[PDB]
Amino acid sequence: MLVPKRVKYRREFRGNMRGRAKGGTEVAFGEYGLQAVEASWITNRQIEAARIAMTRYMKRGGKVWIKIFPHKSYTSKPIGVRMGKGKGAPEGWVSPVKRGKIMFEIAGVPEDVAREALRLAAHKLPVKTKIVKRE
Amino acid sequence: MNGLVRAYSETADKQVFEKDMLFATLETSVREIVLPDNKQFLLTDTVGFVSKLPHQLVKAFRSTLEEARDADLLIHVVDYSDPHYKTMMKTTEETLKVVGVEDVPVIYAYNKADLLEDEMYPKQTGNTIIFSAREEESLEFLTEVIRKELFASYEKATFLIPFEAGQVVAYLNEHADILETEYLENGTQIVAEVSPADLQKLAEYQVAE
Amino acid sequence: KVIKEVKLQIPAGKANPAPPVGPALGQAGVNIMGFCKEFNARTADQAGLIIPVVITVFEDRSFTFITKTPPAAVLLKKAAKVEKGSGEPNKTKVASVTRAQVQEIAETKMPDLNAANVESAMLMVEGTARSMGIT
Amino acid sequence: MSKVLEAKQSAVEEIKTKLSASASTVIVDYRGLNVGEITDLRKQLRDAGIEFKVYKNSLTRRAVEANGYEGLEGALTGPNAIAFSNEDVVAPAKILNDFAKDHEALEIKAGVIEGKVASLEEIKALATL
Amino acid sequence: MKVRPSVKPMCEKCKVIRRKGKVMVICENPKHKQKQ
RNA sequence: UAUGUUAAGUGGAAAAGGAUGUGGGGUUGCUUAGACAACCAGGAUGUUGGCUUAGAAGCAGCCACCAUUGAAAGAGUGCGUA
Ligand SMILES: [Mg+2]
Ligand SMILES: [Zn+2]
Repeated sequence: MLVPKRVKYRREFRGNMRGRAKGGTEVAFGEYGLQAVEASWITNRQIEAARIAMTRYMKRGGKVWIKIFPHKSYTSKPIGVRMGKGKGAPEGWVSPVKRGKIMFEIAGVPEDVAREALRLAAHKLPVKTKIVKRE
Repeated sequence: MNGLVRAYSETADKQVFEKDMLFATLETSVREIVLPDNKQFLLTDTVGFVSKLPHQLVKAFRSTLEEARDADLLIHVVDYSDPHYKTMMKTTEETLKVVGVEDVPVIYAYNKADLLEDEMYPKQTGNTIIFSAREEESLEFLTEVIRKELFASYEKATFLIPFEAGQVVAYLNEHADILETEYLENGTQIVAEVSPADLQKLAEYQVAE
Repeated sequence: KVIKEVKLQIPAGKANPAPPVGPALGQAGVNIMGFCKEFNARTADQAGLIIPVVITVFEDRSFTFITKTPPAAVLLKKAAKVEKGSGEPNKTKVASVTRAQVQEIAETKMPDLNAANVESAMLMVEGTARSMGIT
Repeated sequence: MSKVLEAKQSAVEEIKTKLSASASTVIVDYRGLNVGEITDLRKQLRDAGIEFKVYKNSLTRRAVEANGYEGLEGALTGPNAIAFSNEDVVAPAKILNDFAKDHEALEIKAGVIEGKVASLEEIKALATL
Repeated sequence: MKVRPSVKPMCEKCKVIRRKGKVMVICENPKHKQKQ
């Protein structure tokens, strides 16, 4: 699973996800891509599952791109611990995706199997998506 | 199991896992085997075992060893290239007794006999086999071993199928090993071997010489 | 007359009580004389190879032995000199036949085939020639 | 439409020239008959050059509109297979009657022998002679 | 009959209709009958 | 008061997902030289194409998938016979 090799600080703020995507709002590498319509956090587990289900249908033919990466980390507390006494220990890694950001790319396959592969990927992500193509 | 399936199964695309990691297969899979003489049986694989397995987990595998619990022929694949093979074999028997598999015809099959230098495989002594499961001779050898063990009531009996009545020529080709067939003016003459169920199912068609 | 006229192609000349000469007329009381000797009598000079014979049976047992022509299936074997047909078709050719050899076979069967144009009728042999794979 | 009309227009005039060139034009109702049954008559007529054809009803009447036909207005109905006979008018006329006795499905009534549209009653005399 | 919120055709002979104000699939194969 | 929408008591509770509910715009094929739907008729010949099979004739499986009568008919779209 995609994790950073090392980080400067182990703890980070939750942040916010308001506004349009700063960059990457268009397809540049492949010819089809999944575009987010809403905004939500995407963990690294959902990136992996949406990728195996995406290359398995393509039978390992053609190249896919991952346009997002889980830079930020989040923490959690055990059950039975009261509030306070510091901060929790990190658990996973997330990538806050604002609306209008392409998350995947497809090239090297015909029209029929490009849309179907993207369709199976979208069902594993918690955001409402749309299949978009280049020009 | 993969070698046997590739050898005989119609759906040869249907394969099984195969890797060197501990506990590669954790779920049982059933496959249907069709020997060339039109004989049918099933072949199942199970998860493996290790020494001093916790007793909590054997209670859970009591379910996963149901297929071997109610079986007809067992094969106890013992490695023959690891010096502690005697210990591993015996451990297998104690684990099986814990599950509740007993009074079962066991056929031992020592594998990996290619690695051992200057050994005669395939062979057979008592109920013990020496073979490597990567060649087209050991596999077929074990197939006629299973043929000897399972099917031993397939007595031969001639038949005279009425010429008009079809659907019996076809049945006595996919459920028997037809030795010879003949054509007469009053029907067709069939000589083959069938299960004792068929001796009473189709008793009238037989004709005595 | 002729209650049933199920066509029964069989091994003409050396006919035997085989399924090709069996259940085809086995519902109409086919006799060995009316199945083997009847074809043997008709195929005096047509014996040796297998040629079709269409028969008709009335309410009373009637042997209407009408042997068909030496079809292009047997003809394609002698012209191409292949005992076993080449199933490879376009993948490969087991053998080949002379271009003039096909004309002799086509000319012989020309009266049987209902094609006004002899040149067109020779083109139909190419499909039979391509059917066996070997030219 | 332009592709459709051009093909339709060209084919329509072909019948009119053929009808003008034909010394006797006939048709029979090809309904309830074997595919090869007509072929038996067609093959015999093929050696005599009396082959026929069938087209759409609207196109069939288009040629007759401008081919000097004044009695074929009511003949553009049902399964129409116009037969052109410019070489042997008597032979094609008796060809139809030969199959009509053998097969009752062929009640040929169209007749343009000598360019004149004889009625279905007078066609039978033409068919039998 | 399969009662699920995701009724959709499975084969080429399936058909989608509406009876009593709900979506259902009727097919010649009885295993394909679904209702929402 | 004027112009429209809803048939769900939605109005007056709640998502991913599913759908020939309904109204409004756009892009288009075919058609009175006759469009879709129905009814009538046809729907064939070499030929049971080759290989494999006890058995493979369009329809167990793989290979090219022709010419012929004709305006149409596929070396056959689904049933069925071992
Ligand atoms: Mg395993
Ligand atoms: Zn269905």
